[PDB]
Parts: sequence; structure tokens; C-alpha cells
Amino acid sequence: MVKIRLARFGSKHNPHYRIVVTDARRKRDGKYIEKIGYYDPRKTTPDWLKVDVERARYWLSVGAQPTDTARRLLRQAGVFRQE
Amino acid sequence: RNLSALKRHRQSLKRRLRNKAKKSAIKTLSKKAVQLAQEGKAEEALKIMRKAESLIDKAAKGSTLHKNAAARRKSRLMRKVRQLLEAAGAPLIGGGLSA
Amino acid sequence: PKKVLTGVVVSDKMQKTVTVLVERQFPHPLYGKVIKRSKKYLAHDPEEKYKLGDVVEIIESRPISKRKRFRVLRLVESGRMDLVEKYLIRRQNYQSLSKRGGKA
RNA sequence: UGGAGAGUUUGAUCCUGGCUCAGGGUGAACGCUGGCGGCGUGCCUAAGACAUGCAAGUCGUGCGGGCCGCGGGGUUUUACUCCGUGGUCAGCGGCGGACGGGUGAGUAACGCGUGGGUGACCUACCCGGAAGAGGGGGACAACCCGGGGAAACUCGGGCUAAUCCCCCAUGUGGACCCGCCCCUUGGGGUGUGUCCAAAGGGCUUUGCCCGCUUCCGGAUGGGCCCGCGUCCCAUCAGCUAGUUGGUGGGGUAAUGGCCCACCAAGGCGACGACGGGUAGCCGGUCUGAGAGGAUGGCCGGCCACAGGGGCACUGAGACACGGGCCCCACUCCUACGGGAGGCAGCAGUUAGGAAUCUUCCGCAAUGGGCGCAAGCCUGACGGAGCGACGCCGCUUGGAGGAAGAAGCCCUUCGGGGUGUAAACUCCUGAACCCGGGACGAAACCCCCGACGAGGGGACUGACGGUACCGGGGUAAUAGCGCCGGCCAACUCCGUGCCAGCAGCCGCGGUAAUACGGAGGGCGCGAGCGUUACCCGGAUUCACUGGGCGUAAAGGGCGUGUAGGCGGCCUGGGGCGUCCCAUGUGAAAG
Ligand SMILES: [Mg+2]
Ligand SMILES: [Mg+2]
Ligand SMILES: [Mg+2]
Ligand SMILES: [Mg+2]
Ligand SMILES: [Mg+2]
Ligand SMILES: [Mg+2]
Ligand SMILES: [Mg+2]
Ligand SMILES: [Mg+2]
Ligand SMILES: [Mg+2]
Ligand SMILES: [Mg+2]
Ligand SMILES: [Mg+2]
Ligand SMILES: [Mg+2]
Ligand SMILES: [Mg+2]
Ligand SMILES: [Mg+2]
Ligand SMILES: [Mg+2]
Ligand SMILES: [Mg+2]
Ligand SMILES: [Mg+2]
Ligand SMILES: [Mg+2]
Ligand SMILES: [Mg+2]
Ligand SMILES: [Mg+2]
Ligand SMILES: [Mg+2]
Ligand SMILES: [Mg+2]
Ligand SMILES: [Mg+2]
Ligand SMILES: [Mg+2]
Ligand SMILES: [Mg+2]
Ligand SMILES: [Mg+2]
Ligand SMILES: [Mg+2]
Ligand SMILES: [Mg+2]
Ligand SMILES: [Mg+2]
Ligand SMILES: [Mg+2]
Ligand SMILES: [Mg+2]
Ligand SMILES: [Mg+2]
Ligand SMILES: [Mg+2]
Ligand SMILES: [Mg+2]
Ligand SMILES: [Mg+2]
Ligand SMILES: [Mg+2]
Ligand SMILES: [Mg+2]
Ligand SMILES: [Mg+2]
Ligand SMILES: [Mg+2]
Ligand SMILES: [Mg+2]
Ligand SMILES: [Mg+2]
Ligand SMILES: [Mg+2]
Ligand SMILES: [Mg+2]
Ligand SMILES: [Mg+2]
Ligand SMILES: [Mg+2]
Ligand SMILES: [Mg+2]
Ligand SMILES: [Mg+2]
Ligand SMILES: [Mg+2]
Ligand SMILES: [Mg+2]
Ligand SMILES: [Mg+2]
Ligand SMILES: [Mg+2]
Ligand SMILES: [Mg+2]
Ligand SMILES: [Mg+2]
Ligand SMILES: [Mg+2]
Ligand SMILES: [Mg+2]
Ligand SMILES: [Mg+2]
Ligand SMILES: [Mg+2]
Ligand SMILES: [Mg+2]
Ligand SMILES: [Mg+2]
Ligand SMILES: [Mg+2]
Ligand SMILES: [Mg+2]
Ligand SMILES: [Mg+2]
Ligand SMILES: [Mg+2]
Ligand SMILES: [Mg+2]
Ligand SMILES: [Mg+2]
Ligand SMILES: [Mg+2]
Ligand SMILES: [Mg+2]
Ligand SMILES: [Mg+2]
Ligand SMILES: [Mg+2]
Ligand SMILES: [Mg+2]
Repeated sequence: MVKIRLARFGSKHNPHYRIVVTDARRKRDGKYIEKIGYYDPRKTTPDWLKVDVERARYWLSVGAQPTDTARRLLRQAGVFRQE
Repeated sequence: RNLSALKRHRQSLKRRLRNKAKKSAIKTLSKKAVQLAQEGKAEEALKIMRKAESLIDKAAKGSTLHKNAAARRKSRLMRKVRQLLEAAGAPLIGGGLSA
Repeated sequence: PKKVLTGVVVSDKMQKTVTVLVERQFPHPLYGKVIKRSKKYLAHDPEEKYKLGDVVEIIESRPISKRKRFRVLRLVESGRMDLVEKYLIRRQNYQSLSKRGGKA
């Protein structure tokens, strides 16, 4: 099914993931359906994680299944927070 | 060597014979109805047609016919039978055709 | 949108099918001058309603056969073999240009 | 914000004109040379052949067993026999094996690009919604018994479970025929008739979880069709009979001669059919002032292929690289009857070649498959290795030091050069030593809380004792090409049309700035040259941006077909053309 997962975009020893919505079957770095965020594991800048909850929620509402790390990040940005 | 994908193969043959079988029946009963109808025997033709209809749907119950493949057979069947009966018939047993 | 084209009926010698010669104009990709290029479409005619010289609109359709993926929409204006003539002569002119002799 | 020209045809001149150089680029290769590091990149040839290991499995929460344990019962005791539990093996059953990874052989094509069409369609797993799962029956492995074979394995006989197969029921609904209605190419609704459902499992058991069934829809992925665009040869001009169309049928998820029977006689071509050559296409890449030329490695998208040819089965999906069948070539085993194979997966071997790497580390991260989960599997991938192959960073020292050492070197022998270069003085301190030492990892999980939101906790690093930080600390690789003009840089000597240079002009037949060496010099420097190839300069195919009296170029002349082109006024249309809005123009670049 369609997923919300991380696509690798940094450089050697300089990982920079790109949180994308893609079909489960594509290369992890292949053609995605939509970019809905980014994530710098090493937090090299204050802005090491953006998400756009609006969109993350649209895909979740239509099927998109996030990987474990994907939701960990989506949650950290309050995608599932309902308070 | 030796990869247990051999299993999928075994499995496919059981499936093959199973599908192959159901279809044989379908075609056999279909031709059967198309025959009695062609001979104007409305009563027992519709009788058999119903069996053919039934077998077709059941075949599409699992992965033997499925989709709209079943629907064509049925259509083509009800069509030929009803037309062939247009040679003095009157849908006697009033099987699956709707007056 | 299903492409709609307008052309002339050059062939009629076919059952439930007519040939529509469609022209188009465009600037040459390198030399600029506007040039006319044409193409024949085999269009569907279930009622054999159109004849030679009929300028008809053709619409993109669901395949009717190999070659036939267009149906005749409507008639734009009829009778006019001046258009059929160009095609015919240009067709007959093919006798001269070859290896064998021909009173083209 | 963008455009430089030069040498070379003559005694000399102008022009024409070709050749050649200066620039930039490359999956490079070769020669001489070679210190460190980051990031990229590396069979371009025989799509030659491949040893070996690894490259796809996973579920005991679908099912029954076999072998090996441990333990508990029936019993007064034995035999016998009942239950529980651990490991293990395959089997049945399911999901995955149609992805991910490889290569461009084929293909000049709706293959690809771009814009559209599908009332001609499909889509497992995921999401939303509606309805539901009542009863009965059956078989085949495993296992057991026997038979044929060297083996691969194959034949028969018996028993058995299930989310395995079948029947009956319920029919939300849906399928099909006929009718009617709305739409209008097979879209939606409706009525009668007929036809079609289901699977069970798990417990933090008498509910909740995982799952099952039919249907409507979403999302994603995909099939098919159409306009336009996509190389060379016309010393390839005619091509075609499934051919073109029709009717009926078959087939498919679906249109279609897709396939078949029958009928019609068509269809295509100079706006280049057919035939031959070559070639995977694109985003882009290189070059160019631009127009354009060349190109398609790496990365991303599409296609195609998996020893060559054909074929279909199973599946939501394959005509299926590590599935099946047959033919062919080949390797291998052989008890010769007959069998086993297919690295264009990673790595590696061998062959070919001018030439292209480690039979490495890890699944810690991201991604994928299966599982409730634990977790298992992932040569996808993340890393390290080798190669100046490319790009960037960096070092081989810093400051002082004679009107100037030695040697070499030229010399009008007086001096001139190498040279502040060296020596030497002082300063710093690449290497290397010692110490500390990461980010990448927080989730899954478990506890609280509703298996939710939210809060809390624990486990987890291949790279790696690496990066980086701090202390200590030695002056410690230099090379290559060139110096007649173009083209930055000149002298001596040897040689004597020889030996040899040479990109183009051209050098050498005894005073050679052009050969060879030397001193000196220029250029670049961990590289410098060479060869090859692409674009430029080259307005040297000229669309931008050229020509044809005598330089290459007017057809020997005419007639005329297609085609190209077309006077003045008005009106309609609005195709070309122009304008506004809007959609599209993936990411990377
Ligand atoms: Mg039969
Ligand atoms: Mg010249
Ligand atoms: Mg002359
Ligand atoms: Mg001269
Ligand atoms: Mg060396
Ligand atoms: Mg490297
Ligand atoms: Mg190759
Ligand atoms: Mg092997
Ligand atoms: Mg492995
Ligand atoms: Mg015991
Ligand atoms: Mg097992
Ligand atoms: Mg692939
Ligand atoms: Mg060809
Ligand atoms: Mg196609
Ligand atoms: Mg559609
Ligand atoms: Mg869809
Ligand atoms: Mg649902
Ligand atoms: Mg049973
Ligand atoms: Mg038994
Ligand atoms: Mg036996
Ligand atoms: Mg038996
Ligand atoms: Mg029984
Ligand atoms: Mg029933
Ligand atoms: Mg009903
Ligand atoms: Mg309608
Ligand atoms: Mg209807
Ligand atoms: Mg109805
Ligand atoms: Mg239960
Ligand atoms: Mg003919
Ligand atoms: Mg037909
Ligand atoms: Mg059909
Ligand atoms: Mg015929
Ligand atoms: Mg051709
Ligand atoms: Mg090729
Ligand atoms: Mg450019
Ligand atoms: Mg130019
Ligand atoms: Mg360009
Ligand atoms: Mg291009
Ligand atoms: Mg390559
Ligand atoms: Mg690529
Ligand atoms: Mg495809
Ligand atoms: Mg091979
Ligand atoms: Mg099937
Ligand atoms: Mg293989
Ligand atoms: Mg060799
Ligand atoms: Mg992993
Ligand atoms: Mg994972
Ligand atoms: Mg000094
Ligand atoms: Mg884990
Ligand atoms: Mg609780
Ligand atoms: Mg939490
Ligand atoms: Mg020193
Ligand atoms: Mg020179
Ligand atoms: Mg000079
Ligand atoms: Mg000599
Ligand atoms: Mg001399
Ligand atoms: Mg001389
Ligand atoms: Mg000299
Ligand atoms: Mg040019
Ligand atoms: Mg000229
Ligand atoms: Mg002349
Ligand atoms: Mg003349
Ligand atoms: Mg002549
Ligand atoms: Mg005019
Ligand atoms: Mg005109
Ligand atoms: Mg006008
Ligand atoms: Mg217009
Ligand atoms: Mg526009
Ligand atoms: Mg846009
Ligand atoms: Mg872009």
C-alpha cells in the first residue's frame, strides 16, 4: 500500500532524510508521490525536522501507512496529538 | 541448490486441475442448454441453463473466473438460449430469464 | 478532450468507413515558413451517410478496428471534389516518378 | 552581463578556399612522476564462458504429524495406554517469490517524450462506509505399507487436520437476461425472474484483538487508445491479401483482425510507403553569444531483456533472472537407460581488450517481505577496501642570510649566470607518540493511560578507539611538458640531408635559438604530457549566418504536372498569427 517513510538524501556520513509519501514498492530513493517534510538525524541546524501536519493527516486519512521511524517523527510534530 | 519455491509449483498444479475441472463443467452444461434451447425444449433448457449460471458464479467465487469473466459467460448464455428459444418456445420452466 | 479534426472524404469504396484527408499548418521548426502537412484518417460511418467531397468533423473514438479510432461527428459542408481532385491527381502523378515509364 | 582570433597557396598583393593551432569536455587509456585527506566514481570489448559462497522468505496466533528429550496420569505391578511441555524436520495452508537488484541484446516502435481519451478497464495488501459469518459433507500430503531407478526421482496401496475443497441456508448487496426511465458509444436508476457469500484463530477470556464474506467508495499502481515530436541511405519506389473494411463469433479486466468463419475490395506511398544501415528513449550532460552541434556513463523516469527460440500454468498481478514445459547450442553426472544446469544479483575466475576494484564489514541506520509480537530474512542498503580516474581541500616549510661560497656555467677572460638560492642563524611544527572520544538512536517493546491522545522507561553502532578535542613532537616527497613562427621562454657543445625532429608551417648536406646533451628560461605542479573522441573557433551546410560571369556552383533549351508564391476595394468566418486567464511542465540538475 502507499507509505509515509523516509527517503535518503544527504551524502556519505551526512544523512538527510526526506519524509515522503510513496508506494511501498518503490526504491526508497525513487519517485515519490509527495514530499511532506524532511529530517536531519544529526540535527546539524536548529531546523532539523519540519512536517506539515496538514498534509501528513490527509494521507493518513486515505490509507498511507507510516514506517515506525516515520510516525515517530510525525508524532514529534503533533500529527496525532488531539488535545 | 533446492529452493522450496518448488512448493508453489506443486500448489499450482492442484490449482490448475481444480480450475480446469470447473470450467469443463461450465462449458459442458452451457453447450447443453444452448442445445435443448436450439431444439426448442424451453422447459429443460432453462433448467440446465440455471445450473450453468450457478456453476459460473461459483467459479468466480474463487480465482477460476472472477471479475467480469463470469458475467460475460452468463450474458452470452442467457442471450443464446433466449434467442434460440425464439423459434416457438415460451419460457416454460421460466428459469433465469425474466419475462 | 477527444480530439476533433476536420477534413475531406477522399475514399468511399469502403463498407461503413470513409477516409478523411485532414490538413494542418505550422511554422517549420527551423526555417519558419508556414508549411501544410496532411493525413488520412479512416473514420467510422455506421449509416454510410457521407460521400466524396463532404467536409466532415472527425472525433477521437474508441477503437472500431485496426486503423479506425475515429468516427464522423457531423457534416461541415458537402460537395466539393476540388479537394478530392487534388488528392486524386496527386495520387495519379505517382505514375511518372518511379523506374517504369508512365503517362503521368 | 553576451560574440578576440592565429599560421599556411605568391617575388609581392587582394580574394576564394581547405588544412592546422590557441579554448572547453570525457566511465578514459598510455608514458615519466607520485605525499595526505574528503566527496564522487571505476568492463565503454566477448549480451564470451563461469568454480565457490552469499543474493527470498516468513508465519506454531491457520493445521496435523515424524524424530529427540523432560514431566505428569490410569494401575497393587508389568505390558499397554491418556495428558502436558522443550527442541527439531519437512508437510498441508497462507502472504511474499510479478518488488527490490542486473544489463541494454533487441526495438526507428504509441518504444519513448509531451498533451489528452477510457460510456472499453483492472488493481493484492492500506483507508472510509453498509451488511454479514446458520448447518452439513469431502478429499490430498505428512505418516504407514509395497514396487521400478546408478541418481534425478518416479508408481501404487492405506490413514488424517485445517483459515484446504464442496453442498444447503441467510441475500445487506452484487451478477446476468428482458422491460421502462434518466443519461448517452458498455454511464446511473428501477421492476420481475434466475444466479452468488463467509474461516477461523488468540488471549492482559464469557470481551477484546488478529482474521473471514458480499457490496459502495477512497488511495496507490497498471492495461488499452489517440494528436504531435523522435537518426542515415531514394545507388532502397513502389508496398500489401489478415492485407483494408464489414457481419458473426472467439478471446480479455477491457477496445481492437487480437484470433477465427463468412462477405466486400480494400489499405499505404514522393507531406518518402516498402527495403537497407544504425540505435534502447527521456529528465539531463558537454559545448556554443545564441541558434545550434554532440551525447544519454553515474543518479531519477519509462521501456526491453535474463544462454538462443517458442509456450502456457498459478496468481490481484508474470507469460515470471535465482518458477514450469518443449526444441537448439553448450557444461556437468552417468550403472548410457537417463539426468543436472544457466552471475545482464554481490563478490570472484577465465576469455577478449589500450582498460575497469575486495571471493571485505554490518543489517547499527533508511527501505522491503512475512509475523499480534518477540523476531526472522534482506550482497536493497549503510559502510570500509583497491585505482591520482574526476572534483575540492592540504603539505614538502617561515623570517633573517654576501655586491654574493663551492661546483656547473657562459665569457670580448674584465667578468656574467644559477642566487638569497645554499651554508648558516632563529621560528613554527606535516608525519608520528600519548590521552579523551562522538553525532548518526528512538522507535519497535514494556509500564501508566482506553492496545487511542498524552506521559514514563529500557535495549540497540557496521563505520570505530574512526571523526573531532587536548598534550607531546621531527624541517620533513618533486615532478612533467615546453623555449624557430603560431606560442610564454636562448646560449654553448656534439652531430653534418646523417642521427633524428615535426600539430600546421617546416628543421638537419660544419658558426643549427627547430636534432641530442648541457647551463639557463618559460609554463603548470601531485601531477605533467600523450593518444583517442565530442563541441568551439568553422557564417567551412550559412534558420540566426554563405554562395554560383572569370575562384567549386545556372540545368543544353523548351512545354508543362504536383508543389511554392500571388494585384486593388468591401464584407463574413477566425484556421494560421497575437492577447488574457488557467491547467501541465516529478525529483535530481
Ligand atoms: Mg465435454
Ligand atoms: Mg585560412
Ligand atoms: Mg598559384
Ligand atoms: Mg614563400
Ligand atoms: Mg608508478
Ligand atoms: Mg575512492
Ligand atoms: Mg556493457
Ligand atoms: Mg554454482
Ligand atoms: Mg545473506
Ligand atoms: Mg512419563
Ligand atoms: Mg514448519
Ligand atoms: Mg526493475
Ligand atoms: Mg528498419
Ligand atoms: Mg502500446
Ligand atoms: Mg478512466
Ligand atoms: Mg484508480
Ligand atoms: Mg473496507
Ligand atoms: Mg471436515
Ligand atoms: Mg498415519
Ligand atoms: Mg518408494
Ligand atoms: Mg490414496
Ligand atoms: Mg473422516
Ligand atoms: Mg448457496
Ligand atoms: Mg437482495
Ligand atoms: Mg444509455
Ligand atoms: Mg439498466
Ligand atoms: Mg434489476
Ligand atoms: Mg473467538
Ligand atoms: Mg493493390
Ligand atoms: Mg469482429
Ligand atoms: Mg467483448
Ligand atoms: Mg475475405
Ligand atoms: Mg525504413
Ligand atoms: Mg543495440
Ligand atoms: Mg549550457
Ligand atoms: Mg556558431
Ligand atoms: Mg543546448
Ligand atoms: Mg538532446
Ligand atoms: Mg554503466
Ligand atoms: Mg538511470
Ligand atoms: Mg510494464
Ligand atoms: Mg551469458
Ligand atoms: Mg488466472
Ligand atoms: Mg542468477
Ligand atoms: Mg589480455
Ligand atoms: Mg535493516
Ligand atoms: Mg527495517
Ligand atoms: Mg629561505
Ligand atoms: Mg529491532
Ligand atoms: Mg490496560
Ligand atoms: Mg510514547
Ligand atoms: Mg628544510
Ligand atoms: Mg617550437
Ligand atoms: Mg615567443
Ligand atoms: Mg650520426
Ligand atoms: Mg653545432
Ligand atoms: Mg648551416
Ligand atoms: Mg638548443
Ligand atoms: Mg557551423
Ligand atoms: Mg563561400
Ligand atoms: Mg568555374
Ligand atoms: Mg544557360
Ligand atoms: Mg542534360
Ligand atoms: Mg493577397
Ligand atoms: Mg494558393
Ligand atoms: Mg477576410
Ligand atoms: Mg485562430
Ligand atoms: Mg497556455
Ligand atoms: Mg505549475
Ligand atoms: Mg525540475
